[PDB]
Amino acid sequence: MPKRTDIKSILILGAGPIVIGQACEFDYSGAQACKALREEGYRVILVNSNPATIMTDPEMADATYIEPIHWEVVRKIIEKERPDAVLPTMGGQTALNCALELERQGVLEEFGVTMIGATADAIDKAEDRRRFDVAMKKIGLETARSGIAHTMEEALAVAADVGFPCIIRPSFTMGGSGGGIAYNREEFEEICARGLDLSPTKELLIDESLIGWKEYEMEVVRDKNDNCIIVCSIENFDAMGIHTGDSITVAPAQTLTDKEYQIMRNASMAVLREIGVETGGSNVQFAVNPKNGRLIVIEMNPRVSRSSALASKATGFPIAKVAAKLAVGYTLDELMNDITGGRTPASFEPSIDYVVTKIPRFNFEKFAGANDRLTTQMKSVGEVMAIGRTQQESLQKALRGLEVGATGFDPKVSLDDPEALTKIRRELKDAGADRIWYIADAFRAGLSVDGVFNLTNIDRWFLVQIEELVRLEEKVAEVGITGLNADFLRQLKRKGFADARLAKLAGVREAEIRKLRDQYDLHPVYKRVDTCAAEFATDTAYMYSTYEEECEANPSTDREKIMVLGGGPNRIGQGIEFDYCCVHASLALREDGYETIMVNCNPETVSTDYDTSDRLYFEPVTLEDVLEIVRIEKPKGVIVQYGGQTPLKLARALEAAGVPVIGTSPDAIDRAEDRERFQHAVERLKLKQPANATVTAIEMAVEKAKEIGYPLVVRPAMEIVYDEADLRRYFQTAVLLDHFLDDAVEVDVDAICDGEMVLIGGIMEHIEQAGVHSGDSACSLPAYTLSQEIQDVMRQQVQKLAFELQVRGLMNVQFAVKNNEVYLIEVNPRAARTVPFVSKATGVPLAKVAARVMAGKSLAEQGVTKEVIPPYYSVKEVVLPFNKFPGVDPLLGPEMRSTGEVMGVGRTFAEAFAKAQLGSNSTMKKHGRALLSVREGDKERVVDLAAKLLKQGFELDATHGTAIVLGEAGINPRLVNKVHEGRPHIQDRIKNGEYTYIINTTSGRRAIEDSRVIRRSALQYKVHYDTTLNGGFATAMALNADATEKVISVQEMHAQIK
Amino acid sequence: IKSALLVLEDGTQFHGRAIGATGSAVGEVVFNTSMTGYQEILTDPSYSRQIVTLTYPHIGNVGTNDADEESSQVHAQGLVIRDLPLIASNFRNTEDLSSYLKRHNIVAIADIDTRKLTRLLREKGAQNGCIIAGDNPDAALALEKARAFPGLNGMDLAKEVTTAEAYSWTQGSWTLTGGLPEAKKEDELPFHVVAYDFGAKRNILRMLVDRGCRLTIVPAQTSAEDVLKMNPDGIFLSNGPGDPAPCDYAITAIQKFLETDIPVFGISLGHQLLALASGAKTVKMKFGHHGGNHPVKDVEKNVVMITAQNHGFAVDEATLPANLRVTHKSLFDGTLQGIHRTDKPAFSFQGHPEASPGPHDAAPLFDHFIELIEQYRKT
Ligand SMILES: Nc1ncnc2c1ncn2[C@@H]1O[C@H](COP(=O)(O)OP(=O)(O)O)[C@@H](O)[C@H]1O
Ligand SMILES: Nc1ncnc2c1ncn2[C@@H]1O[C@H](COP(=O)(O)OP(=O)(O)O)[C@@H](O)[C@H]1O
Ligand SMILES: NC(=O)CC[C@H](N)C(=O)O
Ligand SMILES: NC(=O)CC[C@H](N)C(=O)O
Ligand SMILES: CC[N+](CC)(CC)CC
Ligand SMILES: NCCC[C@H](N)C(=O)O
Ligand SMILES: [Cl-]
Ligand SMILES: [Cl-]
Ligand SMILES: [Cl-]
Ligand SMILES: [Cl-]
Ligand SMILES: [K+]
Ligand SMILES: [K+]
Ligand SMILES: [K+]
Ligand SMILES: [K+]
Ligand SMILES: [K+]
Ligand SMILES: [K+]
Ligand SMILES: [K+]
Ligand SMILES: [K+]
Ligand SMILES: [Mn+2]
Ligand SMILES: [Mn+2]
Ligand SMILES: [Mn+2]
Repeated sequence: MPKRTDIKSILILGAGPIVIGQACEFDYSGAQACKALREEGYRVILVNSNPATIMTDPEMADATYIEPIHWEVVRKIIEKERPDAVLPTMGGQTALNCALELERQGVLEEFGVTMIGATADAIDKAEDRRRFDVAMKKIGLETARSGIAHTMEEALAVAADVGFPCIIRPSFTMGGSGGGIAYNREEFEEICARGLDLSPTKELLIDESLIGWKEYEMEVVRDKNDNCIIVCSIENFDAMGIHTGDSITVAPAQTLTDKEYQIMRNASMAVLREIGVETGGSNVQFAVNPKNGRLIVIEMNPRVSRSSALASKATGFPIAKVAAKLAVGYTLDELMNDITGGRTPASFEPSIDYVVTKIPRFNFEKFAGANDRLTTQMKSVGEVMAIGRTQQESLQKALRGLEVGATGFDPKVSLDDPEALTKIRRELKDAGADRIWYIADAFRAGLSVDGVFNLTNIDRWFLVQIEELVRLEEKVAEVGITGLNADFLRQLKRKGFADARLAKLAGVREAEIRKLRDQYDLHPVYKRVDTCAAEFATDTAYMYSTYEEECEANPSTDREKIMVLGGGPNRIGQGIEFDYCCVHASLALREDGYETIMVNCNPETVSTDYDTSDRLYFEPVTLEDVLEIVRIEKPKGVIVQYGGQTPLKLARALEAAGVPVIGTSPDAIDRAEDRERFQHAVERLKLKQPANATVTAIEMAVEKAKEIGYPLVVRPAMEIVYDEADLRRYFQTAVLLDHFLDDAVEVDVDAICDGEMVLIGGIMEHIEQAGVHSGDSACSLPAYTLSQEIQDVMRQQVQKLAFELQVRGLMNVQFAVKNNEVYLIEVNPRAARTVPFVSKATGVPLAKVAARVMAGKSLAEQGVTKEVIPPYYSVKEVVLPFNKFPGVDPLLGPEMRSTGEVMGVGRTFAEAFAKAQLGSNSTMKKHGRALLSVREGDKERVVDLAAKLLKQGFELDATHGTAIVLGEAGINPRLVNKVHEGRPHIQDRIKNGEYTYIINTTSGRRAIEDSRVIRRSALQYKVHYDTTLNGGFATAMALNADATEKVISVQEMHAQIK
Repeated sequence: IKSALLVLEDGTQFHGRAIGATGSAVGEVVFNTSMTGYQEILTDPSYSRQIVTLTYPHIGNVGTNDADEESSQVHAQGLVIRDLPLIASNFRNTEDLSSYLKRHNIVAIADIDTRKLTRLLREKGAQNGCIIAGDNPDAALALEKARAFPGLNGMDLAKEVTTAEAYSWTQGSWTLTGGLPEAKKEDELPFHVVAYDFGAKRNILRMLVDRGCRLTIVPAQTSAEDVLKMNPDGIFLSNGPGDPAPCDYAITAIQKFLETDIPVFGISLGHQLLALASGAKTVKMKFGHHGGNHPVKDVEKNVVMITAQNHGFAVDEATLPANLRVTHKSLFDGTLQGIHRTDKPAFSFQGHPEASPGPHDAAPLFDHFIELIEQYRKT
């Protein structure tokens, strides 16, 4: 059948803030779902707490709800919106869980909401590991030997049965959340306990080890007519034992014979049939015994995923789009294949004539105390993808587009290090994020392919290819730039070698290698993605570079082109926010009539969606790669200011290679980023800047420190030193020196300048004080405490800076307010991570506007001149990854560690704050017992807070010092013992669940390291805790409000603006 | 350095590396989109006189093995690929690709822009070509050979690959666990099927054996009279190379069978042959159907199947006799894919129900053929 007619309105459950394991891929998919359903004339209602999503753009749907993804709130939406149906398959696990709760709570029944895409029963049959295993057994597929556990006791029994190592997998979780590999009883109990508490169904499945087996995945699609297809096959580079998401993966499968592939194929279809997925997609995972082809089914995800997004990008088949349409009656045969001009149907299996490689991106360096070994629980924060005509080519391109400083297989250990083989061995046996690089070092050191295989279990098929690269690298090293004849250099380029890598081996600058290529006329050609190995023509321009014969670029001579450079894989501090900005530029200028070119290689994003731009080059965002595209496109302008650090770092080289960079100049940017040039401007403008010094030696800094004043901010990574002694201390373990502004209010200001005028986009007031990175702080728009007086100064200061620096497009300025005095922290002459948040609260699409400006259309011309001040409060809160890295102290500081964010809308700051807090998955309660433990400076303020909590009906506990101060104020908390004090101590109490709230503030490298237990315990037992007094006051305010009371759509919000 | 060269009729040149035997190869050039199953593809007699280009860049990843041979030899005239892997990596492998090719004396070339070639064949249509592998490949000679190739249109190749003498086939399908079975015993197979060898693929035979048919493989030219004398439970028309058109003997014989009540089923060439005997016409496609991801709709049920295709000629749907009903169509191009005689127990499929390599979606085609057979024995 065609589209359903009993359904007019659909509610889509979004994924919420970005976290490790549940990232951008859901904005991409939710965006595709919304677009597909809206295309088909349906009423689109969606909920998503993450504001930096394209999917929440007001124009993307009918009723958009940026509200906490909690069943009670969704219930409100439903009530208010009365959806005919709910699509729960496009928002990761959050969506699945939420649809099932709504269902259990009888909400769906209450409002006659129909579940489309997948049924509650099918979702459960897949998510419930026990049910899953049964299903397999029914269809005669094999699964590893396992046992279900609902308690520790239960668990220990399975362990006893399967032996160690054993794999632990919770029901109702993904990205390996709550799981891992137990190598002993100690590890085992640790994992299970965490897994049992995390699992929404309180259930664990423990399986025997298949570690080392090959790992595969298939992306399937099934329609109501029972038509079913394999969209993509994926073979993992890293074997079973390392999560698919933390693994290097390639499409399509490489090492399966046709006969094995068919079995796998048949099984994947049978899995969906058995689970009951009849109108959508699913991901099916397997393990294969390389020694005999033995097939074992692992799991199945009854929705879109990170792999379906990788798959869509890999084949060019928009899985989410298709699946949306299938959710409403359409059949595969009735839909057309986008990329082949819609000349062929969606009912077919793609065929690709290239190799797709995905490499995960990590951020261990940011989690000092964390276990950095790869396991079954995802620790990656992002991913990069690359396409090449060969595996070598594909792999190398991915490497140089990883944004880790790699240009390919750069060495990690020196050849003359006697200890090298030992480290190398360790790195191969027990994989960390650097393993790919250690593999080449192994071949460099004399290790055989077999040797490396026995340690890594990575298929020889891949290994032999890396070794080949090494040997070639050895020749290059040997012949030097002189031996780089046109033939050899072509062979090299065909293997995917970057100029930068060749440069290093030859011992020359990268520009020298590139010079050489220009001399030999050695350039790449561009092939297009088409889902069909060129069997049909395409009208889409989705390309990748390769060193082959025929070029399919065929650039137009017709239009004025604008190129937009993405940020590659996301990392902490470089997320979706930047992508969002990048997308907007494209959409805006495209709408204005430009030919938009997008350059990026993040598979998870909307930017790499062929629909977002006129031409998409899925390439490494490097100087080499970008110059080649410019070479043939000959754009009018290039934007480097919207993809974050990646494209920003290229600006200068690009400009010098002769690239028409538009918007704020490379130099201006430089002016602002360079500590020196900046200090000089600030000076010139007569503005306030914290005292600073540039020390070279220890004793030098001690002296200078004396000068500047404690506390101090030591910028090389970033720390805060308090006393002289404290300075040495650092120096040991350990350069800009800056005076630290204690008890200061941090502020963010996003604005636009067209060289004629400055448009203030938004002044945000951080909840957490300066010292807690802006990226990890909650913030309010409009400010909730700052004076109008003080805000105007900043506004004025912004404008001064704007012109001085010659800003053209977006800019962001960071201030600190101490004693009614405004101090300048820094200037970011580019788009900031706060842009999307601001655009949503204010209704002004800042990125679009700045884009238009950069492209030549003044603010005045656009009619965007007046600063908007919403008639509501918008609060932004973040989500931190501490739960992923337990050995880390879950405490805030000057270094950003958050992975995502949420928005809270309210008539009052408190109401906003409560919505943002609940949305951030807080466990705060409106009753119980609180635990106070603060530091010196806070001792004064804590009394009021204690009173506030008391007013709220909370019972108080406190440690000695704190108890003292409260007691002296007339407040007698219940004394509680530190850990070294006796019993019971805080630790014991936390663990028994005595507390529902914790306020714990610290100051001092020691005082911190001492108090670490309170924070680690709070996190582990799920107790909301604030590590800032300011934070605690907000939480307190929020207790007065009801996040579930009232819901508002973005459309309605926007409409409220004057 | 081991040079190799591939030249098309139109003058297009592709320079690469030799990965097989030394020499020259001439034939019609085609592209197959199968990401897996290269060995099976190479050993398909249907590819006789054709130069096979694979669109999937890495070919030989799994090496080769006997069980993956669809016939006693490599029938493809030449192999054209983008990349030959350093090693074969699969528990099933018994000999690397290059070694295998040399063994079968096949001229093959690697390292060329197969995408450019594919796009060319798609846009311009099939073309004859010549691969030359040796010390110094003569591009003018290659172009000569290619231009001189008589071409597939009007070429009977079925009589070229068929078996000399009739023989029995009672061996079933392969299994992961057990491998290739031991040939069944005649008393262990209920039905007796007579299969015309027009260059039949092993999988078809095995699958038929899987369904209880004991087979008698007969030379392409075998008369209907001789067949009829064997008291067949059913008559099967195998797949194979060239034009079906010029195969007078077959058409003639088939017509005979069509006078009888003996169930007839045909695959690809057999489909064509059936249609011809039924008075329908066959055409040469621009580039054909070569791959394993081709959607075919069963128009009766309105269901789609992902199929394995390997054909350059098709049955014109617009010349189909009223006694020939359409049963399946290509969702790719709208071309005819299946037909059933409205008045006789005879039907055929353009695709490969037996797959190998490819999706198993179309195998039920066989079941129908069993139906007929069962029914026929009823009478
Ligand atoms: N029996 C096993 N032996 C070894 N590794 C396993 C086993 N089962 C699963 N794994 C590993 O655990 C990872 C997570 O398993 P999975 O079932 O996919 O859970 P999730 O839903 O969290 O992704 C898999 O990608 C795989 O590499
Ligand atoms: N001199 C200072 N006084 C107080 N807080 C500061 C000072 N310098 C920086 N900070 C804190 O450090 C954070 C990051 O410093 P910043 O210079 O903005 O580095 P980044 O390049 O990561 O943005 C700020 O968001 C703020 O909370
Ligand atoms: N790259 C292109 O511009 C290709 C145009 C043409 N439609 C093709 O697919 O061959
Ligand atoms: N695959 C076959 O059995 C035959 C196909 C037929 N020879 C053609 O090229 O159309
Ligand atoms: C992965 C997202 N969560 C699980 C569904 C945990 C942060 C939502 C609470
Ligand atoms: N905005 C950062 C998270 C706040 C956390 N509850 C803390 O106070 O540490
Ligand atoms: Cl989860
Ligand atoms: Cl085994
Ligand atoms: Cl950890
Ligand atoms: Cl070529
Ligand atoms: K309904
Ligand atoms: K699952
Ligand atoms: K089992
Ligand atoms: K893996
Ligand atoms: K997966
Ligand atoms: K802050
Ligand atoms: K910065
Ligand atoms: K070549
Ligand atoms: Mn899962
Ligand atoms: Mn998984
Ligand atoms: Mn900053």
